[PDB]
Amino acid sequence: SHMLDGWVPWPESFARRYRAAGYWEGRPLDRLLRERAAADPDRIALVDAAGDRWTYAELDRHADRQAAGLRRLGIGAGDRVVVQLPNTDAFVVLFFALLRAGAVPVLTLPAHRESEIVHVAETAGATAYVIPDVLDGFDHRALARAARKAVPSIEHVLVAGEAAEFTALADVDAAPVPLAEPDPGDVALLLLSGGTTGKPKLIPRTHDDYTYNVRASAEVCGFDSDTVYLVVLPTAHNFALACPGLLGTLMVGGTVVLAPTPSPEDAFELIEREKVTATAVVPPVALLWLDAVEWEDADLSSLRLLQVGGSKLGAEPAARVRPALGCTLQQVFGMAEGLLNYTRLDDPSDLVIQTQGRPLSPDDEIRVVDEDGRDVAPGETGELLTRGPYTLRGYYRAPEHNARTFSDDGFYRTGDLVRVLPSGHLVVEGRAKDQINRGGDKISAEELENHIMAHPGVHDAAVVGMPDATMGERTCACLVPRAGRSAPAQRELAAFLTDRGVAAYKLPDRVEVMDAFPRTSVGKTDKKELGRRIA
Ligand SMILES: Nc1ncnc2c1ncn2[C@@H]1O[C@H](COP(=O)(O)O)[C@@H](O)[C@H]1O
Repeated sequence: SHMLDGWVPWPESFARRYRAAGYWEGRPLDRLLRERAAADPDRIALVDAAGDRWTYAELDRHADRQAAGLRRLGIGAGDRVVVQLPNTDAFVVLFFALLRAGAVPVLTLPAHRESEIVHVAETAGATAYVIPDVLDGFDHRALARAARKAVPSIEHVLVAGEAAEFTALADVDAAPVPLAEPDPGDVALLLLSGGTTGKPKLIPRTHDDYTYNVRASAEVCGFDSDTVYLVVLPTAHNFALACPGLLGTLMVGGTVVLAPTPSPEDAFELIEREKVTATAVVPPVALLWLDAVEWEDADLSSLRLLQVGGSKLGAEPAARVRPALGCTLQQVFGMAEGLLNYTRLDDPSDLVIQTQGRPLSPDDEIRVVDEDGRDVAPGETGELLTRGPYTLRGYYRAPEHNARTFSDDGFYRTGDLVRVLPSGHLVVEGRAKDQINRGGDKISAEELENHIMAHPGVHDAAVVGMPDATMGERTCACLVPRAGRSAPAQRELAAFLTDRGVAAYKLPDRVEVMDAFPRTSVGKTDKKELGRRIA
């Protein structure tokens, strides 16, 4: 029996082993804050970009007051809440307040627009939506009005800022009240996957498996009470939230420092000002920082650990990290779906430069299979399948995609092409999944194609990746025009997609027009050939 339907729990035999092995410790996710504020109440837990800071005891108390305020509004006990917030202290307090109210955060990114928000609010049956007022020039309150129009279940909008006709997140406050703990085997939160189908997909993560994710990652990355972790990626991104991210920093009693952007102007000042020891970035930001140190004067000496993940970091810039930035590189090949691969902090430099790490857990299980689903010879390239104590057995409320994406014995098909080396380290070699990886941002080709084909000058669309030296892939939209009509150019299509509510990172970099698509025998559009036909 579970608070939430729509997800796929682990078979009992596996759950017993993970509990026996100490992975699943039986504590709700919010307890990592409760426990740390009990042991170290006066340590500095969180610093924002303005220099304001909060102790563990202050964070813990404020999460209790906001949880009490959430219950006064009728939000708790299994209700799904879409959270779209920037890297501010407001996100951190709300995350734990939602957990302690019994609500299930549905974490979205500030870049997401109407199509993503409506779909995940509609899938989750969300009853509340948390937004900023204006962020990066965009009024999210307008988006929250469109969302309430399309999703009647949304009864409350909480605004971090000028709430307009909605509720101000700062007024969600009340005298703490006894609140029961959730079952640690229940879903704790729902993450977004970029996905590979026509609609984004929600990832259920339980208290037990997400606490393990955080705890085990913190151990592998050497996170301790002397760690000062700079949150450069969005707080709601799995990498910056839990690998080990801010949750690992708070669990071990370190200091979380929130960066408003990854620009050297913002990040280098915070690293010097707060003596940041660890941070995580995607390869395009790594390249930028590696460049910027030759004209920035900031003292970055306090840096000890640079995690780089989301897409593959090249061997040449990876070798540059110690000379240029004076810190240890750690390559992280992970996914919101679960499996994390880490290079170890004292791995030989050869393996930090050339590989994307090895699995986090002793009980992460790895298969590498060919196109016939058969295991490959050792060291050959094939598709990575994985099963383990923090990898999901199914997406939330997605039974048709679950039937395609997990094997009968519960192996998740990652869609990544890898080699496994004799030491156990993986090298990422490519992708099988139809998803473009644009600087770490994931674009489901089928979702984008459906959006584009809605344009009246478009009959058919095939979205193809293009190699890019600093972003990895860019997005090409290959179009068949609507009969007797002219297909749009790049800027017009971009404006169409933005008004439709498509996130900005999914807008095509290039448009190619053609009368027909290359098809394989079997009849599917040949995207390997499109990659050849187009440029
Ligand atoms: N270090 C890395 N190298 C190459 N690809 C990566 C790496 N980390 C993550 N990915 C890709 O990102 C996907 C999941 O990303 P996300 O769910 O956004 O964390 C994986 O399945 C890989 O395709």
